[PDB]
Amino acid sequence: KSCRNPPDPVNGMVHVIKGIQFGSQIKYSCTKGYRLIGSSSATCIISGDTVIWDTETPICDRIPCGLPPTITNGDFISTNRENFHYGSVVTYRCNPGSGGRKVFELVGEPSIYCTSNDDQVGIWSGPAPQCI
Repeated sequence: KSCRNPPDPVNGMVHVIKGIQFGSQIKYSCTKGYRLIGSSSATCIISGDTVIWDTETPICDRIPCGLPPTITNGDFISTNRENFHYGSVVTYRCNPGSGGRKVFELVGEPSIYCTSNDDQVGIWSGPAPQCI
């Protein structure tokens, strides 16, 4: 039994060329700066009584970029501790331990921003730099 058919994204054509049935999946890309909330592909299944989509299709929302990546030393520098949507930036810095004395080094790119060009679903400019 075939599924309900995929919902239609704005400025988008169709999720699947052919494949709305149980054994078929609908794929969903997003406009840059947006990610998929749920699952970019869905597999058609039965809830019990009837055939519906497992994911019900993700909605492309602006990349929440929620809770910036953790750091080796201790969080990051930003005016807001927890992050809002895409375009945000935080700065990681490696910290003195006792006080004046340095105990840590940093990779070379301390400040990151949400750009989602990684193989991940949608993240920052990269993973948190580490104090190496």
